[PDB]
Amino acid sequence: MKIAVIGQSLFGQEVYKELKNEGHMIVGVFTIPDKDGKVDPLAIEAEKDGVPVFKFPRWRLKGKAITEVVDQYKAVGAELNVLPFCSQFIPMEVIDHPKHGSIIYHPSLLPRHRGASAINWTLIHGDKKGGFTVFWADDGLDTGPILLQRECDVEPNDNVNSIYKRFLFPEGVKGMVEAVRLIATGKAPRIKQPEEGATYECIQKKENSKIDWNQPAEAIHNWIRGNDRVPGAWAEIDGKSVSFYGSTLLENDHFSSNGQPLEIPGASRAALVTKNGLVLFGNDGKMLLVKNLQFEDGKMIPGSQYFK
Repeated sequence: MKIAVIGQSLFGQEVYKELKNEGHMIVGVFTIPDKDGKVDPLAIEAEKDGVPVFKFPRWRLKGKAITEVVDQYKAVGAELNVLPFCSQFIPMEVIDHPKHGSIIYHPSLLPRHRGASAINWTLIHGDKKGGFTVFWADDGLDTGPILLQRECDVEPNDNVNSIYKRFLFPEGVKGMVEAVRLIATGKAPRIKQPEEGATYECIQKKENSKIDWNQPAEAIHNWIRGNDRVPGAWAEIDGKSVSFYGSTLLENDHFSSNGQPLEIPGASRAALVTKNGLVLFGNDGKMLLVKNLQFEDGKMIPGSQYFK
């Protein structure tokens, strides 16, 4: 069938490629502008294939849909919109335009974790199960009826990147293809999302990913891994903002106290720079180990080398 892809990133690129190779006519690709030496991966791939590529900075202005962008969208005549990681607000005029409406990939077990940082909050809350949902867009925020869903186990030391790469990305592409297949054969369902279990969490930016040290080590570990790599959990250390990556909870080594004491403002207790990384303490006195640190200038550095 005729499909418009509205999204961005590698995931968008992969969904576009698999849908095209399934035999679907991609009539248009709607993604983000270059910024600015960098073209979005979905834009690159579609352009290679001679598919119309649109780079709208925005779809609406002062709450109202922008007519130019809506008409340009409608010109390609999609019978279905597919939205893999759309970071822009898409007007319901576009959403409802095609024959089959629009479907959206969302990396949580809806109705849990509605909102654009679902993966982060899956880990921040320490969920044991995670996964993705493909759902039909309605006017709400990730509230639309479910087409399909897929589950995976969350690992104790999963960060955003690892759960994404192990399951959410590759199984997500497969799930998007299967969903379009179900729509094409005419048997895709619409399961109204249940009320119970529904949550929303805020979008994770640098501005709101600052570490609260007054928590158990397990909560701090979850916060750090739940923002690793993006946007990066951070705290102040000796004057400057430092991001923490590659966390794991520890057991019983004592501690080995062979490490070098590192004062961290607000921390329950001074940290330890050890040969294996930065040992941090929660308010329960329990430890986590951070592998890497990054400073204001994106300079990444192993935790073990803070002083060295």
